[PDB]
Amino acid sequence: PSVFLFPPKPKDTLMISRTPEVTCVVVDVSHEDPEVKFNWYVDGVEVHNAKTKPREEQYNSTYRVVSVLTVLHQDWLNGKEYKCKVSNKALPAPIEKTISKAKGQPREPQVYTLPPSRDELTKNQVSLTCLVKGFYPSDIAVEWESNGQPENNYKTTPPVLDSDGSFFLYSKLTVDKSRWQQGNVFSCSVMHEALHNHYTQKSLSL
Amino acid sequence: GGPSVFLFPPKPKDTLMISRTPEVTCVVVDVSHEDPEVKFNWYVDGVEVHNAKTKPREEQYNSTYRVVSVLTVLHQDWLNGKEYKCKVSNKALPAPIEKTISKAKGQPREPQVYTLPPSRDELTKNQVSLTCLVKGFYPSDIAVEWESNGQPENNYKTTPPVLDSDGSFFLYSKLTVDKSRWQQGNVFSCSVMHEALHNHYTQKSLSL
Ligand SMILES: *[C@@H]1O[C@H](CO[C@H]2O[C@@H](C)[C@@H](O)[C@@H](O)[C@@H]2O)[C@@H](O[C@@H]2O[C@H](CO)[C@@H](O[C@@H]3O[C@H](CO[C@H]4O[C@H](CO)[C@@H](O)[C@H](O)[C@@H]4O[C@@H]4O[C@H](CO)[C@@H](O[C@@H]5O[C@H](CO)[C@H](O)[C@H](O)[C@H]5O)[C@H](O)[C@H]4NC(C)=O)[C@@H](O)[C@H](O[C@H]4O[C@H](CO)[C@@H](O)[C@H](O)[C@@H]4O[C@@H]4O[C@H](CO)[C@@H](O[C@@H]5O[C@H](CO)[C@H](O)[C@H](O)[C@H]5O)[C@H](O)[C@H]4NC(C)=O)[C@@H]3O)[C@H](O)[C@H]2NC(C)=O)[C@H](O)[C@H]1NC(C)=O
Ligand SMILES: *[C@@H]1O[C@H](CO)[C@@H](O[C@@H]2O[C@H](CO)[C@@H](O[C@@H]3O[C@H](CO[C@H]4O[C@H](CO)[C@@H](O)[C@H](O)[C@@H]4O[C@@H]4O[C@H](CO)[C@@H](O[C@@H]5O[C@H](CO)[C@H](O)[C@H](O)[C@H]5O)[C@H](O)[C@H]4NC(C)=O)[C@@H](O)[C@H](O[C@H]4O[C@H](CO)[C@@H](O)[C@H](O)[C@@H]4O[C@@H]4O[C@H](CO)[C@@H](O)[C@H](O)[C@H]4NC(C)=O)[C@@H]3O)[C@H](O)[C@H]2NC(C)=O)[C@H](O)[C@H]1NC(C)=O
Repeated sequence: PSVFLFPPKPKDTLMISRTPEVTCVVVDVSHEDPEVKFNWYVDGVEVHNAKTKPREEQYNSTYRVVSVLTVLHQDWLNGKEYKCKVSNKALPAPIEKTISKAKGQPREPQVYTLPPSRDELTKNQVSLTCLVKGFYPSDIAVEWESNGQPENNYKTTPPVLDSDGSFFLYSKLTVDKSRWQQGNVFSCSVMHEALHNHYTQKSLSL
Repeated sequence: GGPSVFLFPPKPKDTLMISRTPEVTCVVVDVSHEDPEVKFNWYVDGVEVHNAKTKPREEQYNSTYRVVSVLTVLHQDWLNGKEYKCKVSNKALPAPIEKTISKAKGQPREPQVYTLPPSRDELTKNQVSLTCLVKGFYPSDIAVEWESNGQPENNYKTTPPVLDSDGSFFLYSKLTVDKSRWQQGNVFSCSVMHEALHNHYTQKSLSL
């Protein structure tokens, strides 16, 4: 029996609208000892409002059981630690896992917008670049828009650890060269805890 | 039941420069204090091959000692896709654990290299970001470097490759230079090394 503990998604902790959760998943649970005991703690004080799902049988004849603790937004951003303790009778002792926001002082991302190389204009598609740098921690959401509407043809790199201990990434939006030269305003949205209202945008045109 | 293999490929740059030495490596971990002995056989497209060297034992903190074997490989062998087979043989092991590895399969494709200067908005900073976009390349093994007046720049960080919707890959490299260095108008270049380039190498320069 092994335990995996998963944090909330970056966006869910940054908007009060949404519901951030920590997810504790136990896999390889026996038929012969199928009962699973979860305890949850916050900064080590036990907490009692987690909602655990009925054990679900897998095709390799093991159970998987999931317990979900709803996390208040400001506890997570205030750095609190979430411990899932898993008990089952096949185990020498309870397994414990702990997750929290990465420790360190938050740092505000700089968002900078970057049109295609001159040399790229010969192509039928063009690459709109959004650099986001100098952020901490690395939890961040990045989206592209034009005229209030999502652009869906973009890819974003993972966060990369910079030499100052902060993080950067690039997001690349690919558009038709027509749309670019029409034209035309493109918007890179960025949400992060160290930004006011946890949101900024930066737009891009010819 | 006891220990386990991990089996890593050559560095991309070593496969593409005929003067570097590309190596296939095999880190064993969690090794025996009972029947501690280890062996290795190594196959290249079925055919066993003896020109490989086992690095003597390394130590460890938490017990159990590593046992690597590092086989050198032909440039051309690797780039043609031959398989590299790390056949282990530990006694306290129900059977001889195996791992195999080769370059990713598929038509190589040439990277397109673009160079993007700092945003206006960053120009009010004591540091500035020179951006090298590399896109459209396949396989994802690639080396990216930066230089000025034929000297290497240290202060860059490069993104891992990301799968694009093409089924090709892209990455960005960020070079950080003092704003004075960019305003006086020096020349900086992003070097890119990849299979599908001519001579395995192109450069793209960036200035104002
Ligand atoms: C039997 O069966 C079962 C199953 O089955 C299945 O499948 C297949 C196989 C078939 O069978 C079918 O039929 C079915 O389906 C099994 O089970 C299994 O197990 C395993 C083990 O073996 C596991 O694995 C794991 O995984 C993970 C991940 O996971 C995830 O993903 C995946 C893949 O992709 C998926 O699938 C899953 O599901 C998951 O998912 C997730 O989930 C969650 C929950 O839900 C989510 O979240 C959530 O969400 C929601 C919404 O929706 C919301 O949002 C909330 O809020 C949240 O919370 C998410 O999202 C998801 N995702 C997705 C979908 O995508 C991984 O991770 C792991 O890994 C790890 O570990 C390992 C060991 O094992 C190692 O080696 C590796 O390496 C890793 O490591 C790591 O690394 C990292 C990086 O960095 C790190 O990080 C870290 O963190 C920490 C904290 O703690 C620290 O601090 C540091 O610093 C940092 O950095 C980490 O940590 C490390 N380490 C560790 C230890 O962790 C693993 O792999 C799986 O998963 C399972 N599955 C399932 C399904 O569950 C069994 O196995 C069988 N049997 C036998 C006999 O075996
Ligand atoms: C007691 O002591 C130890 C404490 O540290 C500890 O020993 C550890 O064992 C762990 C296994 O439980 C092991 O974890 C693995 O990590 C693998 C990554 O390996 C690199 O990264 C580490 C740092 O991140 C390094 O420490 C490793 O040494 C290794 O670094 C690479 O090493 C080679 C050396 O040859 C090097 O290549 C060569 O370099 C030279 C010159 O330097 C030349 O370039 C040569 O030409 C070149 O060949 C690399 O450059 C170097 N990289 C560096 C430094 O960054 C990782 O492979 C494992 O992950 C896979 O398996 C796990 C489960 O086993 C999967 O869950 C996981 O997703 C990965 O597997 C995926 O799926 C398939 C297999 O499952 C497979 O098909 C895929 O490959 C893969 N697919 C994916 C990911 O999509 C694993 O995490 C840990 O590193 C060990 N530590 C050390 C120091 O070796 C021990 O655990 C302790 N005892 C305990 C806990 O009881």
